[PDB]
Amino acid sequence: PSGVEGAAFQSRLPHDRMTSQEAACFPDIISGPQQTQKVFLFIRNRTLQLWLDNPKIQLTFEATLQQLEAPYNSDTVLVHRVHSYLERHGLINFGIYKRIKPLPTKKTGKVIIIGSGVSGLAAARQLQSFGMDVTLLEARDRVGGRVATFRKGNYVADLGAMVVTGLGGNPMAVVSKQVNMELAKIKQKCPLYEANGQAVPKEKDEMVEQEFNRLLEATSYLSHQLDFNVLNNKPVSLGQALEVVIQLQEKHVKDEQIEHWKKIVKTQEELKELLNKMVNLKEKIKELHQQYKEASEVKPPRDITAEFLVKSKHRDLTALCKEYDELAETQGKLEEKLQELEANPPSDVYLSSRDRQILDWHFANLEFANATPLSTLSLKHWDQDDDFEFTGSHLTVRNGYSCVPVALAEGLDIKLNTAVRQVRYTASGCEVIAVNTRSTSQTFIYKCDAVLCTLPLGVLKQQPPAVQFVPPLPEWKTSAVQRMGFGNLNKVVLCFDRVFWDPSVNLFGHVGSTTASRGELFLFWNLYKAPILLALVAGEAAGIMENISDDVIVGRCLAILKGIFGSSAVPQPKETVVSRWRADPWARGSYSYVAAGSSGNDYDLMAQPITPGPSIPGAPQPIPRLFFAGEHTIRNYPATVHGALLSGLREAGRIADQFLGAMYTL
Amino acid sequence: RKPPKGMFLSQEDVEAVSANATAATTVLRQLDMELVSVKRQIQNIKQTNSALKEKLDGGIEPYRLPEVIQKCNARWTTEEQLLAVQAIRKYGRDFQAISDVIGNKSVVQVKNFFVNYRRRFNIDEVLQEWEAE
Ligand SMILES: CNC(=O)c1cccc([C@@H]2C[C@@H](O)N3c4cc(C)c(C)cc4N(C[C@H](O)[C@H](O)[C@H](O)COP(=O)(O)OP(=O)(O)OC[C@H]4O[C@@H](n5cnc6c(N)ncnc65)[C@H](O)[C@@H]4O)C4=NC(=O)NC(=O)[C@@]423)c1
Repeated sequence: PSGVEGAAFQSRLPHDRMTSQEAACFPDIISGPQQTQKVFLFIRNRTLQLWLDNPKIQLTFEATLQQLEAPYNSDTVLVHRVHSYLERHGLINFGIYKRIKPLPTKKTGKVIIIGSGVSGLAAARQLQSFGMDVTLLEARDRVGGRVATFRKGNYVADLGAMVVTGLGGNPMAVVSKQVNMELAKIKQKCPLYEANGQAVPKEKDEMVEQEFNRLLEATSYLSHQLDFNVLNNKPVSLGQALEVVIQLQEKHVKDEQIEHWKKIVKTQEELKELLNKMVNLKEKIKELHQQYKEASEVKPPRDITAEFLVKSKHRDLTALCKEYDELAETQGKLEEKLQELEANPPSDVYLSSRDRQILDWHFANLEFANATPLSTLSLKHWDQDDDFEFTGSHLTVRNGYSCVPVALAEGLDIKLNTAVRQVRYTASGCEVIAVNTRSTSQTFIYKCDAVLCTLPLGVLKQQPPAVQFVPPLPEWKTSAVQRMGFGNLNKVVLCFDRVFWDPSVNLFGHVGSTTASRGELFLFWNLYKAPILLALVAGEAAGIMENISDDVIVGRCLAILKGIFGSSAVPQPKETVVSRWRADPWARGSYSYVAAGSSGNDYDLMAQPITPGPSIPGAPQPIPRLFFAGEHTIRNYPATVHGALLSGLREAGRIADQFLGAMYTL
Repeated sequence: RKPPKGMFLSQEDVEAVSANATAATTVLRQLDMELVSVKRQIQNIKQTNSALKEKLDGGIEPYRLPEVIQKCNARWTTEEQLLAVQAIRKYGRDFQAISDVIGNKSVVQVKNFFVNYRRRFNIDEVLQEWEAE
């Protein structure tokens, strides 16, 4: 898309109607004349354009109204309302921009942010640019959260996020112009390789892949056309549904074989009935021949009865000689039909043991994407976010994806090695209680008007609690926490002194010898300048490989790589890092997933702020005090960095609206 | 609205495979049995019709008789008259067989015969005798 229309698209907005959120801030415009709605939309899209076309400098309201033209620039309050809405909700002037207007000398309100992950950092930068006083409490000794980046010498490798999923509508596109990121396209050629060590033949890869895709559609068919979404009073998972599809294909193969051979019998028996007709007829022809022959033995001249008897047997015998010939055509007409049927038999199996092992790789890829075994994904909803997919190639970050959070942190009050243990929220304000991670005896108390929790979902899930809420979180919130899924997914970074793989493939696969280990070291990435390969542990393997030491894991990697490249092209690696995200107490997983029994609505429950009760009974209903953000809180873009970032941008706006007022709704 | 091509899924099918914890292997393992019994039933009858082909060695070539290529005449010698009355007694109204016995008369003058010589050869009575057979 191009024009002002491309700016709406690159900001996840329809150009030609107003969102629910604009309806809320501009209820006059929506309910008003169709022509006024159209003027608004152009002002929005044009302002979005002006920001997108240059996101290294603030877009001031004055600068905005000057590039605008009549009749659009006739109304200055509409323009000032639109620009302020866009500014407030992080559609313009987000990220790292140079400030035309230096920020107010003195601040308003005080916000504590728990976590300096991308979602935390994006809120902190927004709030601080809205004139608030912001402090971030971070348990780690570094920013970035689940954006971790290994650095030693010129070796560089991401242990957390590493992929940017396409710049078509992605806010990371803006961030890329802002922070220099060496973004490198991912070539989607992935050569698979068997446990034997040899490549998969190109005909086989394409069969199995396409069956994988067809199997997925079939589950969708089961889900949306046959309402097969509950079984035995429990919600059906994706993996359940896949088995049931596979079994029905296996069944339908057997049904075809039975129906085939059942034709062979039904003609072998129609033959049998024909041959018993031809025995019992040949034995009549034996007998008439003898009789005709004897009757021919009586010498002429014959009385007429004896002549009749020769001529009669002769007719009778040629008659039976014709039935036997007609039957011998019908015998001929069944013999080739049996040959034809026997030589066009249906398919022997649905999938060979080798086939199902390569299919298991594609299931490991899918378990990778969703960071969980397919027996936990909800069949109905696991893909509820596919409609908001960004356009374009996926990408990697050659220089390390930590460069983004490290950049966002510039200018911000961040307390590292500061672990929150209790969050207290009352009608008059909040106090957050943190210890020092190095020495836990040292205790800190932070008082503030509002808390922005960006605690990972795996932490909020922890029993017994890592963080205590006072008062406890309401049931509607803790139940969403239990229902959602927090997955797991680990990486092995392999640091070599020389490239020994194909430099022209970014990624290649290893097929597992069994289903249970389908995720165990199933895929490898060549994304970096230095000789680094990077290997994934997905599915049920992810949680189990965490009780296995580094050397044993690096062993299995070298083993698998020897079989690919020969036992003498693989050096011992110079540096080795193995991630354990489920073990990490500030993560307790890798990212969220739509569990069976859950749904996208839980993601909206996770985003609703908390309003404490009144201090004095009968005192007026207070302000909301406890706010939530992070990847587990954004329905349409869960479990990603761009989604984390977007959730920070939205809480900053919601908090500012609450504590600075929103003058743009009149 | 419809499953992918090459995918078979039926409301009927899914309940039978999901009805218990083993209903999948159960449904599948009847059909391995139903397949193996039909297979052994094939090799059975494949061997019984093997036997019956051997009982038919040589067909009926020795028992065949050469074709009687005989121009069709029209007059009725007393001989072919008496052959007629005997065929009527053996064949009812199958006038093809009767035209084959006598040889030199076609199926129409057999019909004609049934009527011209009907009184004198007393064909009515002969046919009743044939009916009792
Ligand atoms: C359905 N999924 C897809 O569709 C999808 C689509 C495309 C690509 C991806 C990939 C998958 C992977 O390949 N990669 C990835 C890899 C790993 C290993 C991991 C672990 C993650 C990813 N993420 C996700 C991304 O990493 C994350 O979702 C955001 O980063 C989250 O950020 P945030 O919510 O801020 O949480 P943090 O956890 O960061 O911050 C919290 C802060 O709280 C601190 N803290 C805790 N406790 C306390 C306390 N008590 N006191 C004080 N502080 C405390 C803590 O210390 C931290 O600082 C991926 N996403 C990508 O986009 N690209 C990728 O590349 C991908 C998946």
